[PDB]
Amino acid sequence: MTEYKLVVVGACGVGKSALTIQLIQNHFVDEYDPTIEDSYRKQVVIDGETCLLDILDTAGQEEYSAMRDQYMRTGEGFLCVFAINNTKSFEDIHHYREQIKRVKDSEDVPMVLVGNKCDLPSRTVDTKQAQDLARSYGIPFIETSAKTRQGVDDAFYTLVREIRKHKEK
Ligand SMILES: Nc1nc2c(ncn2[C@@H]2O[C@H](COP(=O)(O)OP(=O)(O)O)[C@@H](O)[C@H]2O)c(=O)[nH]1
Ligand SMILES: [Mg+2]
Repeated sequence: MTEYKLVVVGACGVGKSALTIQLIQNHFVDEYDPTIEDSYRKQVVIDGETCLLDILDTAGQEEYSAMRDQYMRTGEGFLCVFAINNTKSFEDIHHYREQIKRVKDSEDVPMVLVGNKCDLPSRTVDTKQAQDLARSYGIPFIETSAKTRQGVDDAFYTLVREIRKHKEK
C-alpha cells in the first residue's frame, strides 16, 4: 500500500503534537510533553486511495544535527505550522522553509502552510498576512484548530495531494 512520509515542523508550542494526535486519535490533548519527538502511522482513504500516513511530529533540536538532516531528506512533504496568536512562530516559517529547501537541495518541495489555534479569539497574525506568504511560496494555506478539529483532515490530506502532484512530473 502506498505510504506518504509527512513531517510536521514549526516553533515550540504552535500545536504540532495536538494536530498530529487529533489526526491519528481523534481527540484533543491539552498536555503533551513539548520535548517528545515521535512518529505515528495511520491508514486512511484519500480520494479513493487507501494509503498509509507516516507522520513525524518534530520537537526541534536533535541530539545530533545529522538526525535533522536525515528526516528532512527522507520526508516527502512538510506541514509548516505557526499559531495565529504567536507572531514569532509566523516569522520562524521563513527559517523552516529555507532549511528544508537547503537539506533537500531543491526548489520544489511539497509543503502546506498551517495557521493553527484558529478557535482562539486572540489573534496577532491576520489571515491576509499568511495568505500573502503562502502565495509568495506557491503553496496552500489552511487555518486549523486542533481543539475543534477544524481544518485538520484538510491540512494533512492537502499535503498528500501536493506530494502526488510532485510525483507525477
Ligand atoms: N486553543 C487551542 N490550543 C491549542 C491548539 N493546538 C495546540 N494547543 C495548545 O497549545 C499547547 C502546545 O501545543 P503542542 O501540541 O504541545 O505544540 P507543539 O510544541 O508544537 O507540539 C498545548 O497546551 C495545547 O493545549 C488549538 O488549535 N487551539
Ligand atoms: Mg510537540
